[PDB]
Amino acid sequence: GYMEWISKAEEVILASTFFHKKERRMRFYIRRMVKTQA
Amino acid sequence: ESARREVESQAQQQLERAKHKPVAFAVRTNVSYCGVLDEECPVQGSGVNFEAKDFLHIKEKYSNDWWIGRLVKEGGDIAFIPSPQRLESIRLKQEQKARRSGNPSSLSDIGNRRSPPPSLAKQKQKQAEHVPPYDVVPSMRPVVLVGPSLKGYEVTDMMQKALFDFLKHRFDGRISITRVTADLSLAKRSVLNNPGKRTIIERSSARSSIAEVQSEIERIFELAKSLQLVVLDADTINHPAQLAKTSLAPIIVFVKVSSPKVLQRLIRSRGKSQMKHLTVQMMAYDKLVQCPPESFDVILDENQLEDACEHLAEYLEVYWRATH
Amino acid sequence: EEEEAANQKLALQKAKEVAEVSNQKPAKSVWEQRTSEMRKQNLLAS
Amino acid sequence: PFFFVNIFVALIIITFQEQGDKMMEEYSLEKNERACIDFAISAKPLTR
Amino acid sequence: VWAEYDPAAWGRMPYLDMYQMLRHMSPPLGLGKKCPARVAYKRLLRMDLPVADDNTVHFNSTLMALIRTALDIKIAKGGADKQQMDAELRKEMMAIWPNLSQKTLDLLVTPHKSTDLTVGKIYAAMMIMEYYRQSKAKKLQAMREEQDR
Repeated sequence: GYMEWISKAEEVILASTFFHKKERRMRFYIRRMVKTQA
Repeated sequence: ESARREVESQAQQQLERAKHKPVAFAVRTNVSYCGVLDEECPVQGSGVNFEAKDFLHIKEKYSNDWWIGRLVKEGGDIAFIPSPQRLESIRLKQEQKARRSGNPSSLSDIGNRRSPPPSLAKQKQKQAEHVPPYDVVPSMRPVVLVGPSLKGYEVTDMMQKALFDFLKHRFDGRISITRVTADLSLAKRSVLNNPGKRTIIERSSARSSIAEVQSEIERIFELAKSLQLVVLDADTINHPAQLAKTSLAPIIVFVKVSSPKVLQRLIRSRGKSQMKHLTVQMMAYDKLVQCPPESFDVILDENQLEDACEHLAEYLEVYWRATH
Repeated sequence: EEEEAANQKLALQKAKEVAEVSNQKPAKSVWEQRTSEMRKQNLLAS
Repeated sequence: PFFFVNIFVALIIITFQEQGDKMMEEYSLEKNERACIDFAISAKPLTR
Repeated sequence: VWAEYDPAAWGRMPYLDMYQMLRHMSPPLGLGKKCPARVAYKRLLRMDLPVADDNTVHFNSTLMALIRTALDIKIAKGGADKQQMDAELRKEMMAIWPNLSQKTLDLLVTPHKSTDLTVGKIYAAMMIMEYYRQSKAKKLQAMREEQDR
């Protein structure tokens, strides 16, 4: 329970990794899709 | 008498017209006194039977002896609250019904030592502390969340960040979040009249950090008068009593892990960086745990985020409907 | 039973927070009933 | 044959329910105190 | 064992045979050969059953208490509790089976009669005094060497 709590908050903090800020977000985006029931 | 009835009707008309007006400010009490049983109130049957650790909301102006207030209880109607001078008078009235109050004891000593009451027997003395019956507090309670072990570290930071997000999202448009990097534990009211009033004095406290800490104390007050809920993102306070003697007296939200065993492995998940600092992160936990639960206002002792998320949610609308 | 007991305790704690404004499971089984008794008798003797 | 079948045998043993007998927690004693006292209810010395 | 100590199976056995019976049988049903005599007397008081003036102990009544002592079936702390557990236990057995005859039910567990001496009372004559009897020799001793000294 606590691991998922901090994990969601860590993604809240997130908002060539420096130029591709999206590159961190695709890692975040497909992280979302993996969790999805679909 | 027609005079008492006329001022009775005038008070009711004033109350009826003031039912829909903004609140002026709020007070904090420290004595269990009932304002419904006192016969000196302007209106009988509309008093306040409030105990200690209770909040009062004054809106309009009546006189120097009584005031119109409202309670933070849901459904609490408009009542009358004593003035701070009135309670000091009635406090002297509480202790005068006894057989003796000054130096002369009644141990079979009548007619020998009359002992007229000196300045010691009045409220002039006992001024070493002399705590006022009323304390100035924000009308709206700020909310401070105490982390599991220590703020400013990863485990606590995400442990706080998720709750901060939900406060932003669910209650958007009615809650404002303020973060203070400065300290807040040096909030004292009975130290001196004005320690370090100006920055050009070159005093020890003039150039110290007490200047901005005192300046941030009232910053909360304006946010409270705006009725929009506010929190305290203080990175220095990690224990409930550290900010309990001040005038903030805020809502303390306790998030805690059930056992120290899970917390240790919870820190392990962050990485080797927290492994350097782990040892003192456990001593800060049990010291906060050994504090009696009654000190905190709410406890989040559960592991599920959503179930904990609604736990703080349902406690907040009750605060909104309490004062509306 | 731990989850049920914790929920009842949490709901009780919820009352203090709001205090400012305020099928059938078969009865164990022959194995469970005997196993519980041996636990008591062994522990009672200790 | 060796492992799953003995789970079937074990699972039935552990989950077997009582033969009727109504509810059987209303009475406080239950347990084995019944069988000893039941014997004491109906007993006779072996006539020599 | 009861068949031999009462060879005719009268249903009544004088109590002098009973203590020897408890010695013969091992715990938890009987006292056992190596049981302490005073500890053995403790269980005898735990029986708390009326003593017949013919020295006899009922077969059904005696078997009941031995079970109760071993299994600790609501063994009372004493005093008013014993007055209540006998009222209680008889109701459980009545609750479990109403088919049992009331007279037979009172036969297994006698209705409380403080007039009738308990099984403990005859044995309490020995155990309490034997603790004093050894002390009685020491009591006369305690002054005796003091008198010589």
